[PDB]
Amino acid sequence: PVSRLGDQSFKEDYGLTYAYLAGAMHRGISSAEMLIRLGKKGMLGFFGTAGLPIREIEQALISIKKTLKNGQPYGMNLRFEPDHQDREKELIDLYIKHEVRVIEASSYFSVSAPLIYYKAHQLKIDKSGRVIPHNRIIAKVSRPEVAAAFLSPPPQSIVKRMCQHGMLTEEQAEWLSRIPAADDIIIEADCGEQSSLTAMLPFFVKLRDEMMETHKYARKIRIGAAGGIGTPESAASAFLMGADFIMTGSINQCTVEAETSGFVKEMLSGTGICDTAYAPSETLFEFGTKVQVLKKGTLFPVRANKLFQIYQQYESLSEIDEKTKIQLENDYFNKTFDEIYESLIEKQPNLAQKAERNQKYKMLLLFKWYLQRGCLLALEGQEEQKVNFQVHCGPSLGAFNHWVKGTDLESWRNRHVDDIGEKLMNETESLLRRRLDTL
Amino acid sequence: RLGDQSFKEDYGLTYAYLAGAMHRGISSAEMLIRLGKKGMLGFFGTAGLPIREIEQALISIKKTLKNGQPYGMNLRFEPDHQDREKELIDLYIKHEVRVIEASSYFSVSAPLIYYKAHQLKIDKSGRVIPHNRIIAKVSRPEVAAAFLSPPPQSIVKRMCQHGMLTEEQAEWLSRIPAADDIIIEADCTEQSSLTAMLPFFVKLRDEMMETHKYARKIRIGAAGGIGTPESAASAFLMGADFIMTGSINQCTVEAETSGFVKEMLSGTGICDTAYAPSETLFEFGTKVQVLKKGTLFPVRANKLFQIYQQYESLSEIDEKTKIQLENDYFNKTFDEIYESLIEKQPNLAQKAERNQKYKMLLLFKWYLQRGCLLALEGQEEQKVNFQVHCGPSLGAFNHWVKGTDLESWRNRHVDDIGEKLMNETESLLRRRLDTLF
Ligand SMILES: Cc1cc2nc3c(=O)[nH]c(=O)nc-3n(C[C@H](O)[C@H](O)[C@H](O)COP(=O)(O)O)c2cc1C
Ligand SMILES: Cc1cc2nc3c(=O)[nH]c(=O)nc-3n(C[C@H](O)[C@H](O)[C@H](O)COP(=O)(O)O)c2cc1C
Repeated sequence: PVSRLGDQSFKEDYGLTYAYLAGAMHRGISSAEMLIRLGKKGMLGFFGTAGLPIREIEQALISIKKTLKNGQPYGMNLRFEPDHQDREKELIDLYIKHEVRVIEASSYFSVSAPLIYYKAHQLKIDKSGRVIPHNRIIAKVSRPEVAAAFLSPPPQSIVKRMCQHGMLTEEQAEWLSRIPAADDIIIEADCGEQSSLTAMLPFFVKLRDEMMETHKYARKIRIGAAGGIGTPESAASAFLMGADFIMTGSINQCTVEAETSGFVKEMLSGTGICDTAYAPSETLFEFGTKVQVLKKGTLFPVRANKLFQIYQQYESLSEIDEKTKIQLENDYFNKTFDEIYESLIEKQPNLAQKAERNQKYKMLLLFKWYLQRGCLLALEGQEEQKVNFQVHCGPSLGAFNHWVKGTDLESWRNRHVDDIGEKLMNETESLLRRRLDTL
Repeated sequence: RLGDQSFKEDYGLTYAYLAGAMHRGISSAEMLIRLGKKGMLGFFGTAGLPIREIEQALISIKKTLKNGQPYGMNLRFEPDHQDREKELIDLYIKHEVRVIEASSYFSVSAPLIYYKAHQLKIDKSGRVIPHNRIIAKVSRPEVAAAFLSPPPQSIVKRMCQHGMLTEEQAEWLSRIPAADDIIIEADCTEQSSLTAMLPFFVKLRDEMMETHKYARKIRIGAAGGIGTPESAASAFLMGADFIMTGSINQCTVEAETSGFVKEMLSGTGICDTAYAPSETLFEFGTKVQVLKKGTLFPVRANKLFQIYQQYESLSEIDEKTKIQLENDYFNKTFDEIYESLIEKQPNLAQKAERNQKYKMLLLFKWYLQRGCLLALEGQEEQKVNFQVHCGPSLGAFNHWVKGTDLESWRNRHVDDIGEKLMNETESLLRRRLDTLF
């Protein structure tokens, strides 16, 4: 029960017993059951909203609220998508409707009006003249300028715009300028971008300290650490560099709680440190955005990377040589270009106006569907098409597996998300105490 | 004071701090000299240099370091050219080099076994005492396993049949590991994470220790990402017996690289590096971390790899893109640059007319070589094509030294930056015991 790792103030404000968060996994892989189990142990999970329709997100919220009815910690992810700010306002209104008091903001480059509106809800000032937030944000960042934005107060450009539209009140807009754009930050390194936490984490920790003496807020902003945390040594290293809390993703996919196919959870059980690869990202494909995926038992990383090299080498979709055109339609997708396009015009016929106009966009959405298809096939059951499975994963799982090798935890069916976190947290504190003295 | 006590004694160090090699002599003789006087171990950058420049550097270091001061030599592995390896080990034995940094090896080789065998002996107590030592630089489990395990008896038995080893040296070599020590290298040419890798290799060393039961313990080093007191503190906390630093050392008075590059390097940040294709194993998608701030080299080098996988022939490149390579990337035509590579070897030009892929492969490999040479040169304004190897560690170091007099590369001395790094790492570990608890 000791749990002396991380910042004491962070645990109080979020209602935790351990300064341990479990990051989101898309399409509900970070399930309602996952959060429920973390909430009962005083740990903070984030529901995987990305990809899901509002129907499934709304259902997951009420499901959690009726089990977690004693102030237990739970949160929701909110992934930034550029042209879909219509859904951002909907999700924040839904989060305010279902009393979600913490969100994980990811893929943001700047703070937005819906994020400002979220923090503003039930915002108030105490008798002492200090701004007390009701709803909190933990921005997951990988770059200095983004971290800087979220550590700095919200842009007046947006706060003033919001008052003209009645979304904020002058009392709220003044209180928002006296607090950071996000309540806390997470530094992401090798998530399932590709920079090391060892070179990054000391910088962001100093940047937080710089922003603290500059803006002079009431309470401290806490810096989290994510990407590569799968063992007591990994977490101990993060905490030693100055992390106020830790965060894990890759491990949590290999548990009873996570919503992914059982074969995938079994493939995940036997992965090693060198069984991952950098594939192109679905959301920001054309810009060379990478995604770390599973390599053991799947051709998806090679096949996905091959689709990117052809997008850059050819401008039109029809300019692909006959020799290579046939292999994509037969074994990658298992469907021709025209029948794939016929299904994609069915949903959103609007985009077809752009596909007819621009031959690059026509090509782009076809290859983006291979990445979607791969993710969906991994989530499905009773399917022996493991060659196209896209399973987001990092070396941290491989490191975790190696650490648990020999114990009863080798099988995923004995891995409970709360007990793996509890063990990780307790061995980390045991190692720190030990290693520091054994100098 | 920090690290493994036995490692410092066997290599004659005051600090368990090594400085990795930097190709084409960038890890200069002067650097090794300055590190040797502070009780730190530097490895001379032999890669790319001809034997005359390596031989000259050796005698230069011996003329200055004769008080048993620590210095070593790098040795990379090239399968196409084994004679270069043989000659270098004979040169290292000629000039009394007692420690070597083995890189890009997948298996221990006859020249490495011959190196450890020189002046090898057994004490009165019946324990094998090595004269010449190897520190293998590995990034993979199977390679680390090989070097932790004793030398393959088949290479050792074949070496006896050719008179390279004796009957008693061959027995002594089987009772000791293939390399005296290991360095786990991550991120720096690989995509590996020191946080996920280091705990494994430390356990693998322990497994190999109880298995083979050698006399003396094998020490595990840590390289890739160490540019600050908390990076090193993290490595030492994960079980590193010593740490190694490369990117930071390139930005010091002692390193042999152009002053403009040292100025470029002084202002780099954590996000100012990029993964470009490697000179060696280019076709296989092997990556190399390079400088991004001020150079177009990472983009231009990566574009050449896309062109190689796209087409089959060098002449099949469309006219629009064919012209920009011959004028912006380099200042020679495809036929003209082929003439530049006549001097090195005519027999490889035979294979080029035979295979049209090999023809374009060696052309794109020269862009990478040209980029490296242009960075080393002075009076340079060809910054656009400079290939400067670097990692986020330099950016992290710069941010740590921001505000102090060490901000300029002229105020930075390789021994004092290492001394400070190690002094503050010690301080950080000791003080955080009281801080977090
Ligand atoms: C299956 C999977 C799905 C993920 N999906 C998302 C996502 O939708 N949103 C997000 O913010 N992070 C996502 N992540 C990243 C994690 O939340 C976490 O920050 C990261 O994996 C930490 O790195 P680690 O895996 O090395 O511990 C995902 C990770 C995995 C393994
Ligand atoms: C300029 C430069 C050149 C390098 N050349 C070599 C080389 O020839 N051989 C080698 O084994 N390592 C080489 N390295 C790797 C370093 O010796 C070292 O392993 C590593 O860079 C340490 O990590 P750091 O870059 O994060 O400080 C090079 C690194 C740099 C910065």
